[PDB]
Amino acid sequence: YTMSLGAENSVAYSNNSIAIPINFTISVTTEILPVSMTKTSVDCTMYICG
Amino acid sequence: LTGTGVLTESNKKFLPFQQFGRDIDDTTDAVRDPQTLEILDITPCSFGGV
Ligand SMILES: *[C@@H]1O[C@H](CO)[C@@H](O[C@@H]2O[C@H](CO)[C@@H](O)[C@H](O)[C@H]2NC(C)=O)[C@H](O)[C@H]1NC(C)=O
Ligand SMILES: *[C@@H]1O[C@H](CO)[C@@H](O[C@@H]2O[C@H](CO)[C@@H](O)[C@H](O)[C@H]2NC(C)=O)[C@H](O)[C@H]1NC(C)=O
Ligand SMILES: *[C@@H]1O[C@H](CO)[C@@H](O)[C@H](O)[C@H]1NC(C)=O
Repeated sequence: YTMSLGAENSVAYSNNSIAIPINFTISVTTEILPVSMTKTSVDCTMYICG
Repeated sequence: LTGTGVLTESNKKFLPFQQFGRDIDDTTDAVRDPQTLEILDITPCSFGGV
């Protein structure tokens, strides 16, 4: 299918209306970041020639 | 099949037709002695960086 970016949300804009929150959600989200890799050392002489 | 290694006793039970043993990386880490049908692990020698 042709993908859909998101659901349409026509914001009810007017020159004299505001939307004020009456409540809140404490949301905890995960962010995973790689820091290091496996430290590898190669004996060049042994690898090429044994 | 030639190489250099430390030959220790192995707990791997080979099937009767199999002679050598390989790990994921296709390196010979297990072998069967031709004279006496026993399985030996081939641990690579302790190479290291000084
Ligand atoms: C603030 O008021 C506007 C209009 O009075 C609301 O917008 C409508 O929302 C309904 C519900 O989805 C839609 O069917 C209408 O098409 C919207 N109209 C317009 C002009 O956008 C809006 O939802 C209200 N805001 C809140 C928080 O209730
Ligand atoms: C704001 O939202 C919270 C939930 O995020 C509401 O707390 C719930 O309130 C109802 C009715 O009082 C209870 O049945 C739920 O068990 C409550 N949930 C939790 C997690 O405590 C709270 O009432 C809302 N406040 C307003 C003013 O709308
Ligand atoms: C080969 O010689 C060894 C000598 O110890 C003997 O034990 C063995 O039975 C012989 N035969 C085979 C098939 O290994």
